[PDB]
Amino acid sequence: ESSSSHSERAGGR
Amino acid sequence: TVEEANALLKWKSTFTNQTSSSKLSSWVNPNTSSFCTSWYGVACSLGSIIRLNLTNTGIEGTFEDFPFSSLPNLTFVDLSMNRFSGTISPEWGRFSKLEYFDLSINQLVGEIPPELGKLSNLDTLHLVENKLNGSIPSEIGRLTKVTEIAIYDNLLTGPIPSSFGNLTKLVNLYLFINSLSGSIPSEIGNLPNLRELCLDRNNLTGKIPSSFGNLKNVTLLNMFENQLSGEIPPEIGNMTALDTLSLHTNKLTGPIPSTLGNIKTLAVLHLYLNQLNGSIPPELGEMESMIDLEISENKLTGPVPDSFGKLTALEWLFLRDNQLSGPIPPGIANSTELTVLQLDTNNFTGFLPDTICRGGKLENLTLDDNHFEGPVPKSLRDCKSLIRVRFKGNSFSGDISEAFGVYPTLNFIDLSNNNFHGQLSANWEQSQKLVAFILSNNSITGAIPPEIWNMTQLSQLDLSSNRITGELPESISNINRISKLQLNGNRLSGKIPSGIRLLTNLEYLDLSSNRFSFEIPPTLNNLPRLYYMNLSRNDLDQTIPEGLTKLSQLQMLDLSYNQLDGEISSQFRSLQNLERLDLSHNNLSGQIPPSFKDMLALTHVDVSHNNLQGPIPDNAAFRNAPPDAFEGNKDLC
Amino acid sequence: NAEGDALSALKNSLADPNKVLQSWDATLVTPCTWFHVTCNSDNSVTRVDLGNANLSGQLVMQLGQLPNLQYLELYSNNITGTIPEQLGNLTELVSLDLYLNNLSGPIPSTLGRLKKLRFLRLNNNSLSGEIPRSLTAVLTLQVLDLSNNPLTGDIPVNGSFSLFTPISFANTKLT
Ligand SMILES: *[C@@H]1O[C@H](CO[C@@H]2O[C@@H](C)[C@@H](O)[C@@H](O)[C@@H]2O)[C@@H](O[C@@H]2O[C@H](CO)[C@@H](O)[C@H](O)[C@H]2NC(C)=O)[C@H](O[C@@H]2O[C@@H](C)[C@@H](O)[C@@H](O)[C@@H]2O)[C@H]1NC(C)=O
Ligand SMILES: *[C@@H]1O[C@H](CO)[C@@H](O[C@@H]2O[C@H](CO)[C@@H](O[C@@H]3O[C@H](CO)[C@@H](O)[C@H](O)[C@@H]3O)[C@H](O)[C@H]2NC(C)=O)[C@H](O)[C@H]1NC(C)=O
Ligand SMILES: *[C@@H]1O[C@H](CO[C@@H]2O[C@@H](C)[C@@H](O)[C@@H](O)[C@@H]2O)[C@@H](O[C@@H]2O[C@H](CO)[C@@H](O)[C@H](O)[C@H]2NC(C)=O)[C@H](O)[C@H]1NC(C)=O
Ligand SMILES: *[C@@H]1O[C@H](CO)[C@@H](O[C@@H]2O[C@H](CO)[C@@H](O)[C@H](O)[C@H]2NC(C)=O)[C@H](O)[C@H]1NC(C)=O
Ligand SMILES: *[C@@H]1O[C@H](CO)[C@@H](O[C@@H]2O[C@H](CO)[C@@H](O)[C@H](O)[C@H]2NC(C)=O)[C@H](O)[C@H]1NC(C)=O
Ligand SMILES: *[C@@H]1O[C@H](CO)[C@@H](O[C@@H]2O[C@H](CO)[C@@H](O)[C@H](O)[C@H]2NC(C)=O)[C@H](O)[C@H]1NC(C)=O
Ligand SMILES: *[C@@H]1O[C@H](CO)[C@@H](O[C@@H]2O[C@H](CO)[C@@H](O)[C@H](O)[C@H]2NC(C)=O)[C@H](O)[C@H]1NC(C)=O
Ligand SMILES: *[C@@H]1O[C@H](CO)[C@@H](O)[C@H](O)[C@H]1NC(C)=O
Ligand SMILES: *[C@@H]1O[C@H](CO)[C@@H](O)[C@H](O)[C@H]1NC(C)=O
Ligand SMILES: *[C@@H]1O[C@H](CO)[C@@H](O)[C@H](O)[C@H]1NC(C)=O
Repeated sequence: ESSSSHSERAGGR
Repeated sequence: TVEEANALLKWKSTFTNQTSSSKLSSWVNPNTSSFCTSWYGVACSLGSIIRLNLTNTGIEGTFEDFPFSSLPNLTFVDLSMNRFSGTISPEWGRFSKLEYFDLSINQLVGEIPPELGKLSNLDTLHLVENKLNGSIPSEIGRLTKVTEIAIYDNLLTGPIPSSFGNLTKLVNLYLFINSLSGSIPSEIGNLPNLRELCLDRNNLTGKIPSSFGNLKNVTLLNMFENQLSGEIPPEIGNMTALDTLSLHTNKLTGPIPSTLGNIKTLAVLHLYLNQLNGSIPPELGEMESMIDLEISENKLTGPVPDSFGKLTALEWLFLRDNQLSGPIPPGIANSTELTVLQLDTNNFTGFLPDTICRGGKLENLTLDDNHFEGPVPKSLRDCKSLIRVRFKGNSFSGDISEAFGVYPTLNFIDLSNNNFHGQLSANWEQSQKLVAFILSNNSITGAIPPEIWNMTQLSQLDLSSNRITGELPESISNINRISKLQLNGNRLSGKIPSGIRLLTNLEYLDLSSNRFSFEIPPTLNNLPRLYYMNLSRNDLDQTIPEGLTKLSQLQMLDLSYNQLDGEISSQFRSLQNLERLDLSHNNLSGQIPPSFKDMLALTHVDVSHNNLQGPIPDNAAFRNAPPDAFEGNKDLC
Repeated sequence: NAEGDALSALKNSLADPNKVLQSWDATLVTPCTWFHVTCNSDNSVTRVDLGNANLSGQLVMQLGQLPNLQYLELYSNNITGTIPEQLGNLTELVSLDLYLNNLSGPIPSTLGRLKKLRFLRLNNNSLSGEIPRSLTAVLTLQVLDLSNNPLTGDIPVNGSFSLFTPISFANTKLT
């Protein structure tokens, strides 16, 4: 299969 | 056909743990009168098999007895989502007409043979979600007709072959979950048709090739979670088709390139978790399409440019954990689609802008550990869409009941370490989804609104270090979902309500430094999760109830600075997990029960300033006790 | 962060009918604002108070990613599975309370690296095996309890276990 990679959002307080 | 079918039938014989319900039951007759029409997963041309589609067939075996010599005309091979184990034979490169090669999601190990490079007609190569180790052969660069190469989720090592520049037709390069090393080949920047480059989650060192400015067709550049270093090349701005740029979790240094403004299509920029320094370029306000802007966890300095007001479609602005300073420009919250505004761990000053929740869609606002001052803007009071609010560690001012409105979707709020005055409004009860109300170290006066207890969903309540007056009602039982109750350091008076008995999920109780005045509830014997209880600096005026010893799970229990009298019940020996005990500054009489020698968990004791007598029992805690732990008693031997 | 992702691994391997782990929001920088989790001034997790939470599931080897974790309270639940030897990576450590569960398998010999350990209670479980010699080298173990468990072998008094009472080894089928 194939798919892109998703840059996951940064953290948070 | 007959030679092909019989060879496939021989390969099928290799398969292990195969059930009679398998789809390969159709492989019975080797004659073309059933091979090319009724055999599952095969399709022919001019009577010869050109197509082998066995995705998700549950086959378990190896490619060791695969009929390489018997299947010349194979052009489509998809053997993904099966239980094939072993290596990728160099014979795979013998399929001259092969165009599609998919061995993804398997149990393959070993290296990728360079013979795959002589698959001149190959268009797509899928070797995904396997455990192939080694370096990518330089000979892969021979696949001039390839358009997509996906080898991610593997154990690949070594550098990316610089011969990949020869893959001019490549549009999609997916190699992310791997251990590729060394610098990125500059030739990669010269792929004309490349659209998606995903080199993230690797061990890539070195600078980002300045040649990347030539990729005018690339829309996605994922290279996060690497060891990239140097500065972001300013030629990246020439990547005018870029939609999503992610270099987060790297070792990049230097300032943000001002040339990022030229990319008018950029909607997602993730630069966080790096070492970029300097000031934010005012040209970042010109990134018209920007939706998700994240530059957190860096060493940026200086003020935020007022040009950020031109970001009319911004939704996430992540600037937290930096060294920015100065006032907040009103243009930061100009966006009506802003939903998350994270600014904690910074050196900002001044007031909040009145545009704070202009669009009425702000969800998460974060301002911890800064030097903000002044009141809360009227736009924030009426902003009903708040979810997480964090004002901690500032110098905010104003009447707490006049500052905040109602928030039906509020979940977490922390206004600690500020200068809010006034009494608590009963509006907080309408925040029926609130689970953490934390307002410690402020100047709030008055009493606790009775409606606060009708907030059944509260799990943590912290009003400590304030000037709250009044007494806790027996309605305190209404919040039984609570586990942290911090009401210490206040002017709460009256007796401690017996309704604390029914808060069974309670873990941490702090009622100390208050004016509670009557005896401890003798009904407090049903807190199976309480490991902390501080009741110090109060006016409780009778003997310690025996029901306290029935809470097995205490670790710390402070009853100091009180008017407690009577004898220390020997049943405290039941507290097998007790580590700390402070009964100082009381009028307790009698002898310290010698059964305290059997409390092995106890480490710290303080019995000073009391009216006890007799020799102390011998345990680890009493031995290491300093002379202060026995001061002001009557006849302690 | 690292500690928060580690605790997030636990959150996904446990069934939570009582919504106890609800506050465990993975998208936060640290898990220090979560309930039942307490941190020190460095924002390192030092306590996990999950006793009597009706949590069913299996333990997770990511539990060894909490260097400063001092108190681990998973007692009184329906947790199944084995004890992952990776909890020996908890350099600073005081209390392991896993009693009153349905755990099985042996007792990992890696717990002998937790030289700061004071209290270890694993009673009322389905544990089987023999007590490692390594547990005698901690020298700080004060309270020990392996009752109501089908172990085998003799009670190892190697020095440290000399101070303990047969109540610690009752109903153990040791000798
Ligand atoms: C790539 O990995 C091959 C497989 O090694 C094992 O694969 C899994 C089954 C898993 O157990 C993993 O942990 C193992 O590492 C290596 O081939 C194997 O090597 C071992 C000895 O290390 C040998 O006993 C096996 O017979 C052999 N099998 C096969 C099919 O070749 C590869 O060879 C290694 O590479 C050498 C340069 C050297 O590092 C040596 O350790 C191995 O022979 C691995 N290739 C690499 C690492 O380049
Ligand atoms: C702003 O508010 C908070 C900041 O933490 C975020 O809300 C939380 O988002 C997480 C991740 O989506 C939610 O967890 C998810 O829940 C679903 C089930 O509903 C589950 O399938 C996922 O695996 C994950 O557990 C969490 O529920 C949610 N909490 C609340 C109360 O909102 C929110 O994402 C932030 N919004 C942003 C970043 O814009
Ligand atoms: C705290 O709430 C209780 C009851 O909870 C709510 O009661 C209604 C107002 C309604 O919102 C329900 O969905 C909730 O369960 C209040 O006590 C009740 O008040 C109503 C008045 O409408 C009265 O008819 C009932 O007899 C009262 N008692 C009970 C047991 O229902 C109470 O007044 C609230 N406290 C404060 C300070 O507002
Ligand atoms: C299937 O494979 C056979 C064997 O290679 C092909 O037969 C050859 O076809 C080429 C031209 O395509 C001829 O030059 C050879 O002389 C043929 N050899 C034999 C032994 O017949 C056949 O053409 C292939 N069929 C398809 C549809 O690709
Ligand atoms: C190979 O087989 C797979 C499944 O056996 C086919 O995948 C299907 O493709 C169609 C059209 O793209 C989709 O509508 C289905 O949802 C797919 N099913 C899946 C993914 O399970 C695939 O098309 C086949 N390929 C060839 C060339 O025959
Ligand atoms: C913040 O608010 C608006 C952005 O919507 C800007 O003010 C004007 O908004 C209208 C919207 O119809 C535009 O047509 C104008 O061009 C905007 N003014 C200018 C001078 O461009 C405002 O400039 C934004 N930025 C701030 C206040 O710093
Ligand atoms: C319970 O809370 C009180 C405060 O209400 C704590 O008292 C502190 O004791 C230390 C030790 O000398 C002093 O340095 C602090 O100044 C005291 N605080 C105040 C506000 O006076 C007490 O330590 C707490 N008990 C436990 C077990 O945590
Ligand atoms: C982008 O790809 C198209 C494909 O037809 C090509 O024509 C065009 O020249 C390319 N432009 C670049 C190099 O960005
Ligand atoms: C790429 O950006 C640089 C700015 O650093 C600029 O000088 C150059 O002209 C750009 N490339 C082209 C082809 O214009
Ligand atoms: C808040 O806490 C700080 C230090 O924690 C201390 O100055 C005092 O207790 C409080 N200060 C103010 C201004 O509320």
